[PDB]
Amino acid sequence: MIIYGVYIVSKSGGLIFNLDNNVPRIEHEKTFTYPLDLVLDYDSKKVSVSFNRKDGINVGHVLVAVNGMPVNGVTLDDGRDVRTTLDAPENYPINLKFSRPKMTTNEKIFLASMFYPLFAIASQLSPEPKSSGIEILEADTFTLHCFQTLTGIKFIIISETGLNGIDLLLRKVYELYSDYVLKNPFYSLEMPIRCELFDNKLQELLAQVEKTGISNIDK
Amino acid sequence: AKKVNSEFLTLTYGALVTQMLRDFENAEDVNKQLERIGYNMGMRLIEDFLARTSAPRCLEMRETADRIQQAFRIYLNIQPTISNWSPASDEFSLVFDSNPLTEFVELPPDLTNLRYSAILSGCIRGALEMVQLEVQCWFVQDQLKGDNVTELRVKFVRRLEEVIP
Amino acid sequence: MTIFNLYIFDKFGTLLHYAEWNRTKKSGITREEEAKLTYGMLFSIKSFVSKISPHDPKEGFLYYKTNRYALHYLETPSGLKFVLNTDTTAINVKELLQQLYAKVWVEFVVRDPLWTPGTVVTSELFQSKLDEFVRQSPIFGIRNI
Amino acid sequence: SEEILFDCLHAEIVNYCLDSNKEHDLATLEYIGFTTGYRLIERLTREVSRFKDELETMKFICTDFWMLIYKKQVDNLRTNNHGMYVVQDKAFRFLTRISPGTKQLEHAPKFVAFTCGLVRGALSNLGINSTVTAEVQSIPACKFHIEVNRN
Repeated sequence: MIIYGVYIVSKSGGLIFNLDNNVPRIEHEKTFTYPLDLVLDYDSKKVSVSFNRKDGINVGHVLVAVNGMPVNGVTLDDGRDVRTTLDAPENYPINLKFSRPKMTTNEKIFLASMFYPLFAIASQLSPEPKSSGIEILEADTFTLHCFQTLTGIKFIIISETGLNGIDLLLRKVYELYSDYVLKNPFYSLEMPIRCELFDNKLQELLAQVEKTGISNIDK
Repeated sequence: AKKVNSEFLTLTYGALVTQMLRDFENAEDVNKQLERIGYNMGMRLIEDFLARTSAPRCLEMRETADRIQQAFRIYLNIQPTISNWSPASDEFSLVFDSNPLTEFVELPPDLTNLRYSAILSGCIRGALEMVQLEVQCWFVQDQLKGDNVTELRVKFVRRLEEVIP
Repeated sequence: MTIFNLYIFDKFGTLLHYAEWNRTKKSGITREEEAKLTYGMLFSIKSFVSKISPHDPKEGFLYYKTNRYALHYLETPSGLKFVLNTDTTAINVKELLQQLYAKVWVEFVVRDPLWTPGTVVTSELFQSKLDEFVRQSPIFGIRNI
Repeated sequence: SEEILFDCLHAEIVNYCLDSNKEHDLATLEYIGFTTGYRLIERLTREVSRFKDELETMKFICTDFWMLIYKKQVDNLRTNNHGMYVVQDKAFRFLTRISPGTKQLEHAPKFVAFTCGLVRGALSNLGINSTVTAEVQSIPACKFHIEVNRN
């Protein structure tokens, strides 16, 4: 029902504004035993699992903090390696704490940077003529709505699969985008959005869209 | 009448092993070449098996065992008892009370090392490298070797992942 | 449901087969580089939907729709990729592409001894079967979900 | 159904293309296969008489076998002036997997060899007495002429 991540990108495509709605990423807990069924395959400071998914654990799901000891890179906060505790069976059973790797800011920046030419070059020589780039993408758990203002701005918001009328939400965020860019020409047309006014009015919009009804267009 | 459509494979495979034998005396040739051809076979049938079942993929081991026992159920019409589970559970044993590839070829193939389930190996192996599972296979027990019941033992190693698209 | 065109690419990323019935705009670049551009299209889309999704992608990406056409996708657990393309109005075509995969491509590619995986699929028989199978219920449109 | 196993397995039958024998398969596959088919034949509409002989045409067993195996009976079934004869089919089941273009004929005779050299009977047209060669002029249209091994 909620609009998971409201974003926007410039003509170059750098993610201008990472408006994240409140999105509780799932946290899983399990007290494991002697060396594990879980695929404790180490991959570039991401001690995650690829195979042997159990108990709602995904490939991304990565250990955060055994018994409340947050992982730095691959090591224990106290400085032992993950596998250093993995070989040690005396402490077992031990409580592992898994979470999918939460996309940090720079991660989302890179994601939008790598995405942008996709939509930009979206079947440029498509079978149907005079067509556009990708207007709506629909995925397994979400649907992205990208709306080009016929040049320049691309409003990209990801909502629930069954949600409807997202184009109107794009209209309202277009309105509030104008209502913001009112003030700062020194805010360059390609600078990231850093303004709490847009933030709070969009929090009001989120509070509204908690209710499906969009009327007198609801903000 | 004419219930059993398929007693012709137990003798087609028999012809295969006999002529491979008459071509190469080595007992292990008729094992390894037979395994690789059954491997291409598994490539060719995993596609149709996923065409019907519409399984997402074998992202997990227990679901993989379920898919493989389902594959045996649909084509070779045998029920693989999934047992002998490792503490790490990366491996499981397939218990075939009756060999589906053969129906009573005979207990002595006149000489040992005559691996009679190499296609079965391909049957279990090929699909894995098509469902993107870099997996090893080997047979822990063969009833045809003078034994009671045939158990297979297949060990996943690396999640095959596409690269450099 | 009559459509614009269909693409079949192996998990490695080569053009296994292409089919055309309605593709109106005829490109200038070669359909080979076009096939590779579509494959990059699809794989980067899969990455995008995998990573920006807040919840577990079971089968990942589904389709995209544009102003004037729409594109639909099918990932086999084998890694094979099907893609179809057409205009807007029809039943959702996920089961349509699955039916085409099971009933035709499995029937008239894999079952062919002449067909060797890792190569292109060139056979007038499969071209026929695909053509009349799309012409089985061939009105038009997609609106896939 | 239980057809794709045999289809693929026969594809590999072809696949090993050793440079020694035009018969990738020997008549052993034949013998054992129609021996199983004979297991299917526990009843056959042939008289019980020890004093009289009644013949079961290999054509009829061929067609019933084919429905049990190839699933499409003869389209032309011509009796040659000899004791031998010829069978002609507009299409073949293994050949339905390939277009009618004449590219690799030589596989199809190896396919249909499964009806060659079958463990015979004494009387003419007695069900299984089979010596036959494949002479295929068109890709789906498979033709096979038998020759009486004796005489």
